[PDB]
Amino acid sequence: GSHSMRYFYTAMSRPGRGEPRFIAVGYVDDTQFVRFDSDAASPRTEPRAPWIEQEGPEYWDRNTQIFKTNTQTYRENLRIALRYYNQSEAGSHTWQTMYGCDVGPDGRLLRGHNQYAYDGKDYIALNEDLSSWTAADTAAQITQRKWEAAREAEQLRAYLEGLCVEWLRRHLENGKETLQRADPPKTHVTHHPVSDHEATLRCWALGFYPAEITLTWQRDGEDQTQDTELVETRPAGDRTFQKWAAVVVPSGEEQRYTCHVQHEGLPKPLTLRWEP
Amino acid sequence: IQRTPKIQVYSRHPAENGKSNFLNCYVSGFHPSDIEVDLLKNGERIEKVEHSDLSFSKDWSFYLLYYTEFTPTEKDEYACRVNHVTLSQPKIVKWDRDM
Amino acid sequence: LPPVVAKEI
Repeated sequence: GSHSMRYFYTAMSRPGRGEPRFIAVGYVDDTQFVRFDSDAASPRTEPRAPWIEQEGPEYWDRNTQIFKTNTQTYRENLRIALRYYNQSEAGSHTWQTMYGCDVGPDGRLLRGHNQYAYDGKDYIALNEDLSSWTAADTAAQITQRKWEAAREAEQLRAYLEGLCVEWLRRHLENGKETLQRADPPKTHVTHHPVSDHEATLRCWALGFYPAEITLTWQRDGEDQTQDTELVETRPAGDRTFQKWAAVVVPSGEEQRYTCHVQHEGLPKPLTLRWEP
Repeated sequence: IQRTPKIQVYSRHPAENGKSNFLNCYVSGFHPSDIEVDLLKNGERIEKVEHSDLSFSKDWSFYLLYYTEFTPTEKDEYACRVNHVTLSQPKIVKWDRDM
Repeated sequence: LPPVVAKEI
């Protein structure tokens, strides 16, 4: 039912406070399963989800080998970036990278991803054809010709089409009980009088997984986008997520308002209304 | 460049005085990644506070969840205190059982 | 397995 594995790398320089820190985390959809931190007492990749723990020591040491190598490569990227942007060695900078493969119900690659950002700004990204690059500026163009000359896209393509999807399929199998289980949101509408003429109707969605969800208020069948307050979906801490949408309505007219909830864990879109 | 964090303070489960719960402070949309977050109980800082592993969204902004086990009461006040390079002074956000 | 980033920018 469409899944993806993603790795997020962050490297940050800190002049006067040691070598640049490198942190890596891996996810399958909205479930983190691994982590690596160069700042840990004894840097080693650590499990963050139950199902991954059963992997053998070969997997874990290979992971640590890859991450230690990546740690040094990013320290070099930070040094190289100063040159590309004529920056001083006195400032702190950040390199971020995302890798990922999306797979369809049948397990075949829907698409691969590989993007870089320096100091929070898009730098270079592998195109969807997994064969070319898009550089954001003249420094990234340098990296592009450099990567084209070494045919980096081809090696990345192999990983994205091979190992990535193969391991994702394996993770989905081993973590089936959770990774392939959608938890529908528990929903209810609360009422909060704000004035004698107005009141707040808040539509809640709790304990749902995955994070993707749609909550909307309709006034007589019309969406109240511009007048709806929607908070960013937030993690509960138990793997599930939460979200709410609120609207201020004239006292007495609340029955003209309906809250609509769409989630993949629901047979069909829900419709709620305040029930006094 | 630099992005100031968004803050949400709330509990894992609907709050019920006397019942053990989890207090959360979710910070997102910030850049750079260095950030200081404190969970407060009646103005004081809770000692045993854990947090998630640094990660970021597609717009490259970072996010982190700070959490601590707790048992809400009628009078106890809880809040989250955040400091980031984009903030002149620490930002405090009170926990609202209805938010 | 995580992707190897052996090539610098």
